[PDB]
Amino acid sequence: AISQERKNEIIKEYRVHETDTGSPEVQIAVLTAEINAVNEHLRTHKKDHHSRRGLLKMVGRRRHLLNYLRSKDIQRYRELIKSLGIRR
Amino acid sequence: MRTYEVMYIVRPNIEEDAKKALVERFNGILATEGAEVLEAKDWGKRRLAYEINDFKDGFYNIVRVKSDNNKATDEFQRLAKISDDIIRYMVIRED
Amino acid sequence: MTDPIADMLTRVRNANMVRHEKLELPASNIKKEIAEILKSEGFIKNVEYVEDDKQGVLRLFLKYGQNDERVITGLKRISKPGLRVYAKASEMPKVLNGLGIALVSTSEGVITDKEARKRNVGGEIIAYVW
RNA sequence: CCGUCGAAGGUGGGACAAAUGAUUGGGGUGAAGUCGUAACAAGGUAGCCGUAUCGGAAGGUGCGGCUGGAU
RNA sequence: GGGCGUAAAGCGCGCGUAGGCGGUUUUUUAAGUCUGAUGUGAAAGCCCACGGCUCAACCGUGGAGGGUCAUUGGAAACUGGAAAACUUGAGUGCAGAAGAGGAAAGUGGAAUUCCAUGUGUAGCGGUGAAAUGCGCAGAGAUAUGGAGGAACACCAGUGGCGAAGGCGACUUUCUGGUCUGUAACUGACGCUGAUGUGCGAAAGCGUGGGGAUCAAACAGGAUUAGAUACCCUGGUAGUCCACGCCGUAAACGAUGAGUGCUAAGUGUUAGGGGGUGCCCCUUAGUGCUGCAGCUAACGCAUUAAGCACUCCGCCUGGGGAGU
RNA sequence: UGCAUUAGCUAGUUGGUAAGGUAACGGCUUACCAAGGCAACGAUGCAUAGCCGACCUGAGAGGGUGAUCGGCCACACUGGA
Repeated sequence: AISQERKNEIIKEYRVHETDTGSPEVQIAVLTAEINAVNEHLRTHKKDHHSRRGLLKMVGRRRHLLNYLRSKDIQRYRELIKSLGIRR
Repeated sequence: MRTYEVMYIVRPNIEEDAKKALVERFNGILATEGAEVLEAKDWGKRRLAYEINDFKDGFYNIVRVKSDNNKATDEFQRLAKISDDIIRYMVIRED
Repeated sequence: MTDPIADMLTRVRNANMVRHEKLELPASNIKKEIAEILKSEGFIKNVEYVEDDKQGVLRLFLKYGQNDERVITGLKRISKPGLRVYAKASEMPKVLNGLGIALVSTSEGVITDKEARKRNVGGEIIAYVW
């Protein structure tokens, strides 16, 4: 999808001083952008069915990260919804 | 992932106005859904070591185009065969 | 790890068949006295003390005879996760009337079956590693 | 006196049941009286799956499949 | 007291979350294993005894007596669900080579038919024994030539195969995409898988077009104590292209399913190092090579059904019944 | 009790408070109140049976679980006020 330095501005401004990836709020944000980044490739490539399930698996792994966000995060749960473009 | 080095040559007799619209279409199929290129150039008056189709000149505009969707070096190859706009191109798969 | 003593039961048994003096059972937080509960008699011989770091690996130090004679004729699993075999004041078993030590833990930590009926409790013996 | 509700009934169409004739089938039967190797070895055509077909009982000239072929 | 193979057992369904269930280090505030209010603790209840009827029904013991009615409030480094963190082995496939994911093809020249005019008149379609075909008022044979088809012999390879699925008279398209030695990039590990799109040789489906050396049937030719068969033949259909669509298989050789390890490899099409291909190259897309242990046996083992990782799962009256 | 040879059901379904009067609050009606919501807990259909204290039972692991004889729950040609 987006290049390492072409989508590192989101992490840096949303992560703590560490300059690295793997954070639950960083992974969810970097995965949501990937879906929107591969959204243009989901149009033309609609005849194929070996990548449509791939996004579902990506959302499935994101569920676990979102499950920890519903644990004890109230202000950190709406921070990745009012800033980006999603539901809830 | 799959980088491509396209070195296409334009016709020796083409107006700059049409040349701008000619490179616009080539760059449009190269910088489609993300450019991710290195640096663009614009070679002018020069002589080629090898001769192809016994021409007189030929404008140059070879630019590195790294891709991951593998759709930048697609139409380009077909453009330098069907239509009479490109003569000598390139198809390097080296990173 | 899905089963606590998963490799533990597939180690000593396999080491008692191929005659393995030193064993390498993945030590855990309760995989210490559960694999050395027969240190009183001689079934699993004995060991100095589980020495490693944050659940690394624990040995069993098995011993055999002159022509490699195994005292244990294959060890099977009985008290595992899920079900609970709590022996209360119902009925305590008996065979040779005292010999080795088993799995009877209450509030005294790791005790033998000699006073098992005296305490009238039957739990699972466990211990931490280092 | 206007009214309020009630059983009960005429029954409305349907389902439901049971015989009845005519039927269309089962599930064997009257024991090779009706015809025949309908298949298995190297089974006058060497072996065998779904099918257009498909018989008083018995299959194959098509349709794609088969070594499960011997000296 | 059931298999994940002959038994009682291969979902062809390759692409997907039924919350049934599939390592994530450390780490948590106490889901938890064994202690705690006990008075009550009774009973056509097995009452520890308790009453005799000879063969029958002769009934008091609530504390004993269980058939009570102390089992933590509790000791967290831990079924499926993990924040700080890096890794290659897999992601596109990081560098590879044959794939051109794919040639339908005009000038084309080689044909069963008429005829210009020829292997041009016995030449061919032509039989387990069994060939039918080419005027009777006027009649084929193809070295050719004035013709080809569904146009095309060789580059179509134990190819890359990504799902049952490998391309042309050279020839062009990169179309997700799958792989062995290698990790550039964040980091985090399941069920041939609930979306089995109902994909799915085959006759039938959107056969546009289709029927020609031909070829079921049909003229037939043939036996011996037995064969309209089949064989071949003039001879309709029968086989053919984009255009909702089209579905059983020897999809599984009757043979689908996450294991490894106590012999070596790991080929294929042809591409690769340690550095010269002499020592190395674990192995996968693919062909799999037997030994510990099972299975009643048969048989699974560098890709067991021993034993540590998923839902599944099949035999139930033989039957009847696939009706 | 299950249906494969049926796979769904409640709408004042789900909760709101006020006209009364009985062993009682009162979605009883009271003013008004939702969309596919309820429901898998097959609610909603059936099956229909008087319920229990009991006697055989695998050796125990499994499994049965009512003739007795008493409690209760019924019924009194058929309904109805």
